[PDB]
Amino acid sequence: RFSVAEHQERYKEECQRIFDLQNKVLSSTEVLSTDATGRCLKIYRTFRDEEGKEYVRCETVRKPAVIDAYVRIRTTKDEEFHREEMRKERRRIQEQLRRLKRNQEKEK
Amino acid sequence: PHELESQFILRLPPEYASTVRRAVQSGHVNLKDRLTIELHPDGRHGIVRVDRVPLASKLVDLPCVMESLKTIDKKTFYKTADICQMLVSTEKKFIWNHGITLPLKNVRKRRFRKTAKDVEKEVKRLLSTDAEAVSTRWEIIAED
Repeated sequence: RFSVAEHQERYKEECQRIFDLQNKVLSSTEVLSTDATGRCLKIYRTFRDEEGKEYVRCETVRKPAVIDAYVRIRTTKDEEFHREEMRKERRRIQEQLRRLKRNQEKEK
Repeated sequence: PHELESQFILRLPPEYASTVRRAVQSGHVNLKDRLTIELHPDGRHGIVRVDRVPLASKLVDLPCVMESLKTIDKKTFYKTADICQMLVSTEKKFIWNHGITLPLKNVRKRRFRKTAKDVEKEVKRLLSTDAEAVSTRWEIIAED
């Protein structure tokens, strides 16, 4: 039931074997011959055309890679509930400064 | 300022490679007139003209990373540039599977570990279309 020399020697020999296989393969000048849900994603889009129209586009994504990246943003944006917020902050600063100037007028 | 030099590898057909090699090792400026390189605005297509004879070229991506290493004493070597592209002369087509050395052949297919979960750009385009829209309806689907 070795817990000491057996493990150490086994690791050492596997190390020498891999080192020696890599050296040989790399220095070879031999020529080498040239050789979960199963569910797709479909999106419906509603837009307005020039003049007056309301066409709807149904687009199906069968690439599971595109799927993963697409959904992950929605799930994030669904939990994410901004230029508008920055404008609101500037309208808050504007109000605070006016209030401060009113305070200065009251003091003087 | 200093701009890092951009080195790539040029692969020629073997007879044209022998003429270009003889003209390079000769060392005259006669080679300058003989060998020209025209790169097309595709970015992955060209002509290499050896002795005014046009050859069709493709700039391909190499699977490994090479590095040019210069030396003055042949004991200490200084890295000068990274090479990752080759203008072979005679997208998926612009990717080279083999490496330059003989042991590295079919490296991308066999000696490269592949880990997987363009696509990101397509997802960004889809998000932009959803934004330009009004109502979006989504369902993970089944066979249909």
